[PDB]
This record gives sequence, C-alpha cells and structure tokens, in this order.
Amino acid sequence: AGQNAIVAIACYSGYNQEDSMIMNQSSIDRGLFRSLFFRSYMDQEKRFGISI
Amino acid sequence: GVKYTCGACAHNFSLNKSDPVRCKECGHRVIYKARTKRMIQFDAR
Amino acid sequence: CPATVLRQWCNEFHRWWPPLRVVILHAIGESRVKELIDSVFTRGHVIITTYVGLRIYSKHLLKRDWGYAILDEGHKIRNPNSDISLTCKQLRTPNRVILSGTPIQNNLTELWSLFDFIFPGRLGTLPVFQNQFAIPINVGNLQVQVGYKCAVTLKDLISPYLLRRVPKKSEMVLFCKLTAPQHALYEKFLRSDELSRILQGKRQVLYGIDILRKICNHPDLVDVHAKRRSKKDPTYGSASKSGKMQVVKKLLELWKSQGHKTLLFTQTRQMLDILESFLERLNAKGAEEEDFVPFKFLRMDGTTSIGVRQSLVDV
Ligand SMILES: [Zn+2]
Repeated sequence: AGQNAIVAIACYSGYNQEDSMIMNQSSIDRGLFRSLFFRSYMDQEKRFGISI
Repeated sequence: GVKYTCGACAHNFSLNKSDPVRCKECGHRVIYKARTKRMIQFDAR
Repeated sequence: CPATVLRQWCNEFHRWWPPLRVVILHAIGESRVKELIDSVFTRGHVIITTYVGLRIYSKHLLKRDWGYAILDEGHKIRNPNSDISLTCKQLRTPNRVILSGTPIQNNLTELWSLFDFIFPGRLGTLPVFQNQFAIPINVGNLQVQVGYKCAVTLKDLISPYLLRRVPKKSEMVLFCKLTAPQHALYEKFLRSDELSRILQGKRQVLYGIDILRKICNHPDLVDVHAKRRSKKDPTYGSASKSGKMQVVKKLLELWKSQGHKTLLFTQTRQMLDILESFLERLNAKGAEEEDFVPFKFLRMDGTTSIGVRQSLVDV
C-alpha cells in the first residue's frame, strides 16, 4: 500500500506551507499514484402485486 | 445484436425478453452481457 | 331467465300460446322504457327479464303490483345477504316459483334463502333456521334420533314447497404423485411467512389454496413472469414436470389412434396456455413423422363472444 517516491526538504515554492505538498508533474504524467476506481450500481425488478 | 456470454463455460449467446436468466447450454444463471465490439478511443496520457 | 335463453323463453310463448303477449326487459320487448311501460300492464301480459337487467329499470318495475312470478335461476340466489335479495324478494306477490333442479349444492342456508322467496317463512327467521338444526345435522348416537326427528319435521315442512324428480359410466380416478421439482416448490411455499400471515387474518385462505393448486397443475404456473412468457416462450409449457403429463400423454394417445372423441377439462385459462403449448408440440411431433393424425384442439372461455357458442359446440 503505497509507493516509494522522491522527496526533498526545503522551502522553495512557498506553497509547501500549512499541510500542502509540491509535486513533480513528470512522475504524475508517467503515472505515479495513478489508480483505478470501480463503482457497482445494483438494480432489480420488483413485484407490486403477484403479476404486477 | 445484444450478445451475452456465460459465466466460466465460455458459452456465447443472446437472450431476449422472453426467457429467464439462464445460460442456455450450461444452465448457468450467472450470465454476463457480452462486451461491445465497438471501438473506444483513448488519449494515452 | 338467463341471457342465453331470452329468445327461447319468448319462443314458447309465441308457439304454444300466441294469445299471451310478451315483453322482454330491453330496448324493445330513458323515456322509451316509460312508453314501453304505457299499457304494459293492461295490454302487456307477460314481462321477461334477464337476471342482470332488473337493476337497469327497477325504478318503474318493483313499484306496481304483480301477479304470477317465475324465476328460472336456482344457483344465482343461493344464500341470503346479496344483491339477489336486494332485487328479487322485494316483489309484491304470493305467487313465487323457481325453476331449477339444483337449488341445494352448498349448504342449507341456501335452502332457507330459497324458501324465503317462495314462502314468507313457514319455518322461521335465519337465526331460528340456524339454531333449529344447522349444527345437529353437521355434527350428526347423541345426535341421530333427535336430529332424525328435527330433520323429518323440516322435510315435511318444506316438501310441499319444492318438487323432486330424478348409457353407463366409468369413474376411474388416478392418484399421481408430486414430482421432485414439484415437491421442492411444495416445501418451499409450505414453509414461508405468507402462509402464516394468511392464517392469522390479514389475508384470506382463498389466495393460498389458489397458489398451491397453481403448482399442482404444473410447476411453471407459480412464476412471476406468467403473462410475459405464456404465449411467447416455447418452454413455458414443457412436459413430465407437472406429474400429470404422462397420464395425459398416454391416456390421450390411447384414444388418438383409437378415434375416441374425448373431453379435456380445466378451470383456469392460464393452464389452458400450458395444455395448448403441450398439444401444439404434440401436433408438431405427429406431423413431422407419419402414420398419425392432427390433434385438432380448441379452447372456449369468457374471452370469446356469446355469438360463437353453439357453433363450436356443434363443430
Ligand atoms: Zn453456460
């Protein structure tokens, strides 16, 4: 669960403040932490009466 | 047109709205709508 | 009289006694029926009515006095407390005659209600009629002798109020068994919440014995898609699953080659679909091979028209 990615420590962009991180776009383009999500919708016919 | 495929018996077929959910040869009630042969285009990025 | 004998009833008037005038209760024999009423009592002699048609013109029929009364219907009166008593027993005439050889088929309550129409109660009220001999007859020594006298009293009380007059036949009853798929569906429905729910009182037992007869005719009738596959799915019928196809196939084919005009009898038009798919498949099998003859069936029901009747009855 997770990936081994490269991190450096500094204050370069000023955006790293306050629980924010700065990301390499090249790794994202190559697919670092790309993932697949799947959602199952369940549906069914119902019986209002016996034949309805 | 609307093709259907069996569970694991690999039976390929097509139900209509006249029959219950039942793989016609294997007698398997877990059937699956066969995928569309139609092309899907991607962006590769 | 019923609507199947309306013209018949006018016919014997015309042929036996032309002097008797006659008028049926229809458009001929809202004002038009009132001009029909004009001189239907002086000029008009006998008025005919269908036993559905009285409550179409009852506003101007039950009011004036009447003479002799004939009702050719002894199974659409039965027990009291119905629209029957509402439009019938309010007539004003001692003369009251019912023409039916099957008045007693369900219970003596029907007997009391039929005796009410003719006589004003030579026996007693409905509570009196019940408390007199209802239970003793059913339960029944300790019953017989006292019951014997209490019943012969009734027989002598009502006997001069209703007349009584009466090749070979073979009655073979076959006792077939429930098949394994039938026994499975029988136990499944047997142990379910709906049966107890019916028993306690929220529903009626009439809807729980109609579905357990629905499975005995054949397994494929307790399906929720009944209408959706009745006449458009040639597997809905099937054979040998009902527990009765084999004693149907064999028994009917023993007459098919023997040339015996036979009667197939059902009660539901839903099972007719299954027995009709079955016989069409029998026809297909016979026609594909040789030395056979088409089965040639037909189905008649309320869906058809009153006009057809005799025609098929004749063909
Ligand atoms: Zn299969």
